[PDB]
Amino acid sequence: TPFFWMFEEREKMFEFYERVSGARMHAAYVRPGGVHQDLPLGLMDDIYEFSKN
Amino acid sequence: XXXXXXXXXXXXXXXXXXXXXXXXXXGYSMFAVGIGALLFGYWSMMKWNRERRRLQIEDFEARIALMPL
Repeated sequence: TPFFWMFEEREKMFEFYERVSGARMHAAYVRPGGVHQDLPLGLMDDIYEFSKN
Repeated sequence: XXXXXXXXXXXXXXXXXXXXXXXXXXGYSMFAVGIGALLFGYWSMMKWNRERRRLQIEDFEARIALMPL
């Protein structure tokens, strides 16, 4: 059970990675110049909604 | 005007709280049902066994009654 209890949550978690950078898992998002790309407008509404549940 | 990512507070999700709570059974209450089911169990079962005795003697009576067999 617990493997599939949290992997539905985990597949929803990779959507935050996909929306912030073009790759699913491993992304060159963190760089020596701080952060590569800005947070899009459809993330901060999603992070708060995800953390609440 | 430049638009960026906005902050949202409201309730702040409420982090770290015990959601686990005891339900239905307490301890002493379930034992009263447990032994109560046992007391009801044995009493109802032995009444059928006494009812079986009515059949038991009557079934073996057939062999005693039939001697031309």
